[PDB]
Amino acid sequence: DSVYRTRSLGVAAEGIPDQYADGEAARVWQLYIGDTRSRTAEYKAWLLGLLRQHGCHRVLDVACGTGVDSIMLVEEGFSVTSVDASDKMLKYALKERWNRRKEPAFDKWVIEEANWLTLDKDVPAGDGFDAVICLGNSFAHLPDSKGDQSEHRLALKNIASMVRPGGLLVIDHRNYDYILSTGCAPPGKNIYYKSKDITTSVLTVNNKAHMVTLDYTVQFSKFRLSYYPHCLASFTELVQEAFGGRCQHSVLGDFKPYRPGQAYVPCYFIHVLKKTG
Amino acid sequence: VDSVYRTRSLGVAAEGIPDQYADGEAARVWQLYIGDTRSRTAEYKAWLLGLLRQHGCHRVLDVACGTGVDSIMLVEEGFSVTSVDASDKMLKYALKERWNRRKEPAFDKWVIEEANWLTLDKDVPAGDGFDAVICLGNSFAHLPDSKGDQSEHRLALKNIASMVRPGGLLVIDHRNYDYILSTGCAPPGKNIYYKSDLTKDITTSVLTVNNKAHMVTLDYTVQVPGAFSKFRLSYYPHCLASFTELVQEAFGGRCQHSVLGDFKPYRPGQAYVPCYFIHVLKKTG
Amino acid sequence: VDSVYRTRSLGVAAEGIPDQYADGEAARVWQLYIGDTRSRTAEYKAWLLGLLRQHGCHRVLDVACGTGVDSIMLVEEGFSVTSVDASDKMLKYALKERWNRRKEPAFDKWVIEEANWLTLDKDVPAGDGFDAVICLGNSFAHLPDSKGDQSEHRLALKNIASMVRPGGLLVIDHRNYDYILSTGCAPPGKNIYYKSDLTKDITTSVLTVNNKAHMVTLDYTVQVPGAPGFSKFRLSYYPHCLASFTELVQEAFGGRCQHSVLGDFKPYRPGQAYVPCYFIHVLKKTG
Amino acid sequence: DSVYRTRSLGVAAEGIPDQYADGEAARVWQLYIGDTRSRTAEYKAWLLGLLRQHGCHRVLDVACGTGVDSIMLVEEGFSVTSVDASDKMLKYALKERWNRRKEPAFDKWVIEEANWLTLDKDVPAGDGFDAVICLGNSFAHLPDSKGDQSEHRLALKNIASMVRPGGLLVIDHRNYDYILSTGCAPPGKNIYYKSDLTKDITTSVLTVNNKAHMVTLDYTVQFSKFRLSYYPHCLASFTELVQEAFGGRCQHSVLGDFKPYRPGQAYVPCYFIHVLKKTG
Ligand SMILES: [Ca+2]
Ligand SMILES: [Ca+2]
Repeated sequence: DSVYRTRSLGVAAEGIPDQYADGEAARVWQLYIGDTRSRTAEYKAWLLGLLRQHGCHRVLDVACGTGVDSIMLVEEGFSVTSVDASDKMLKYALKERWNRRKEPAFDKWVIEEANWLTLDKDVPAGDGFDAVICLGNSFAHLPDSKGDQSEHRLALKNIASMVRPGGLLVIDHRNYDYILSTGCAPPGKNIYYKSKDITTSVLTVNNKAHMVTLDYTVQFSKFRLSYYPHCLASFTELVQEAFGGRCQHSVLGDFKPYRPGQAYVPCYFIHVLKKTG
Repeated sequence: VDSVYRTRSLGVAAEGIPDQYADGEAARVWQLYIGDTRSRTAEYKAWLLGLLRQHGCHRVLDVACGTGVDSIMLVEEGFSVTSVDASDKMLKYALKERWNRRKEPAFDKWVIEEANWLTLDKDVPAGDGFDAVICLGNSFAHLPDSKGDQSEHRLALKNIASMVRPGGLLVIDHRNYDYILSTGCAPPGKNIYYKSDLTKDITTSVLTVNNKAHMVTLDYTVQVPGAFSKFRLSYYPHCLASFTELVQEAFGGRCQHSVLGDFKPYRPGQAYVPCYFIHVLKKTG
Repeated sequence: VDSVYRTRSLGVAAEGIPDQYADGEAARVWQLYIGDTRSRTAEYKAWLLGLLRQHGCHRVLDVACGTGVDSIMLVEEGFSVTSVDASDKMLKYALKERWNRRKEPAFDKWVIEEANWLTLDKDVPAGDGFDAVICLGNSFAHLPDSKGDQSEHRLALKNIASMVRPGGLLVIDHRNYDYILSTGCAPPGKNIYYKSDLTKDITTSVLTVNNKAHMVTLDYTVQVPGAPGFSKFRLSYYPHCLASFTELVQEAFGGRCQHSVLGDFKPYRPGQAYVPCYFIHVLKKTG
Repeated sequence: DSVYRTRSLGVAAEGIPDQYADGEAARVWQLYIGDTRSRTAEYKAWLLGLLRQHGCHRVLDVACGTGVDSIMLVEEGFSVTSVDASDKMLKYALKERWNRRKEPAFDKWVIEEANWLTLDKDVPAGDGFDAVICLGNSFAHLPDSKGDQSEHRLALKNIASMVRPGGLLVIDHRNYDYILSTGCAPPGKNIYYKSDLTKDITTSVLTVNNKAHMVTLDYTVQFSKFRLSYYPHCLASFTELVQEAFGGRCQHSVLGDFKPYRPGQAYVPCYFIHVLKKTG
């Protein structure tokens, strides 16, 4: 009295699209990742300068995605190594690299699949990179299965070990302290890109935030993604213990330095930590 | 009111986390499977190169590219190759291979794109036509007959045949489903397409609706290297007579048709029961 | 981290709201179906009453009670009836009927309870035994063979047979699956068990595994009364072949029985021209 | 590339258990509804007394369930008509009536299936009842599909139309204002029935755009677990919701665990029982 499937989950076959690849939600989501490849001048400006003032040439993007950020760094003469756990995501970055393969810069761009929970064996780095970047509020995608945030610790741990001694780590996340408080996603302010009907859902388990779900809509169909609502306080100690303390933490609020008490409400918090030992 | 809640929509990815069901046990054994199939027998290679040279083909379209095995061989032998597949999961391996051999001139000229038989006419720039179109590995049988009138089969064949230039060649095969349907079991492991250095056990399920064979589901039980698991795939059981009619009709009859049984010419009623039927069609013009 | 979230667990109910999938389109068509089946043909009734009287049966156990149609007939004809089924959804209609006719002395004495063939021994108080045990309407074929060795079938039949007192009777039937398996189609609408005043169109699916028939799925397309609308529901069965079943039911008695088989209420002779839609096995327990 | 099912959802077959009726969750859930069929003395005391002081004899239980509440009223001489949308729930009520069928009182007990959203056509009352009861926080089981609480309005409206002019309507709900604030629903903090089963309850609150939308409860017992969801009604909104069901022609009144509720009061009730007396 069960249900028989035509083909095992995760199995592909020549000649037919992979499972759910042509679904309604997938289509809308396609437009989303596609109509966001266009970053903001301010962001690009902040990022380029930030890495300069630290003497960084070898960059590791651990949340590669479609490689929009990584592509910029390649064009700017950086030595880029892009990684992600999502092959569906990587497909776009790899397609871009092949198209611009004639440009010596792109031919040297390294794109590989890796998972934060096994980033150590998946990516042989040895010494470390001058900078490890994880932007776009991607870390929050990693949920908490066991409920003790053990996976969060392992993820940040491995992401940190990738930063060479005296190296820089730029990891961000949305402002969930404010989302949990208002139960809504901040205004449609154009900060990270110039790209909607977003329903926000907060799930609390025993009064402790556990997950934030977003239902993106466009006109007749929609798609959703869930996030672990990291709060500035806990995240600040979370990323620091990833190093053990040997670092110089700093927090930005939409690119400008964040000042506890400050009147302005940031949309995102960018943590810049400079590894020491 | 019962209802299924989702953390993320089906088919949606997010940076930093493995896709939908990429790490399930089934998917893992299957990956070992495609890993042990990346090799062709010498007999197969010689037959395919022989057929192509025999007709003087140069521009070849591989519509069931898959991981690229056949396409790579053709690239190495100096043909002009365009490989296409509807599965991104499998195309991934072909693209990876092309990138690693990016420096070899012939590989820098290897065209690989996503395309669906059902919308081939638009997914790929045709008009010109290819000297030869190949669809091997019993790939066509992966397409189900959802509507029940085989309309999708006809639309796929038609589009595939419209990629063949006048006087061009079409090579397409399928397992011998007449034998499977009559004995209810896939023939015992032999497969002369590739050398399987990994033992297998196939459980065969045949679904017949109103007495018409509709689907054949295969449960492949692979012997995991030092550690037994399995994965499942389904096929439309195309029979010789019906397929013969189907592929000719996709040319409007404007073609020369012949069929091989495991690389050798096939004669109706012959004692030797082939595991694969290969239809070779020479388009009139 | 993909995972399905639920509002309520499967199989759980809550007052004030309809159960799981009680109002779906399939469940609604299916309900119309059982409603148009609540009637037997005169020929079926005469045959069943005739058989029971012919062996002087008084205490009857209907192990596939369903909505209770056959049971109700027996209650009315004066038999001592105990009706049992494993499906609460179907037992609901039999219980409703008994309650409405509760004033009639015979119905107040009609026993209806929940019981599973697999645990029949404990679900119902036996020991004594019943004069006749009936399992009709091709109900037995609903039990699948999950394990693949028919152990469930053997367990169910043995439990069903143990309800038959020595010298007692067991009547159990099944559709003609030999025909279905060889033609791949259920026979064209006739069904001599009941009068179907509702048009149907049956699509037949046969699943064979390693060449052994394993399941037959029937999609019933019912013509919804005014909507000339068409909807359908699906149900599966274990394709029991005559020879196999014959062996199976006798072994449920350890061979201690007299066996005969009818083809649509008439004696069946292997090789006869008439191909029956149903096979009814009638066994007289030795003791 | 989809999934073929053996049988259609909601379709039963003689000889085999209905779908999911034998699952792990269904079992644990069975114990839950069974080890609660034993109400509290304070509750009974309260209920019986309440209906007496109003001159009620014909009672309609619109959230019948396993019939525990109705059974009590039948034993007390009330003319009872029990109704519920859940056939799996009614099964227990019906089985109890049949076993006590020999007692005249139970022979007159009417148990039928009806849905709040169609209570008008499902149940022909015409005149009405002296009292309509919906306790055990059952109304909260009705979710809000369209998101505008229209179903809630229709449900309460039909339930109210069942109360005869000058009649009584006793409807309740847990204290969600407090559960939303603490994010937890005290496991065992009942008042209607003293639970004798060990339970570990995990509370999940789901907020959609900062507006409470649903509370989910994961009941665990010893290794197995099941869950149910509720629409978290707040005293304020519910209070206007039940009143607009009549239109305002009634005398609202609120209790907190049987004792009258006084806004400001220090005691935090577990349940709020709204006793409205229809006028026009
Ligand atoms: Ca056949
Ligand atoms: Ca039936």
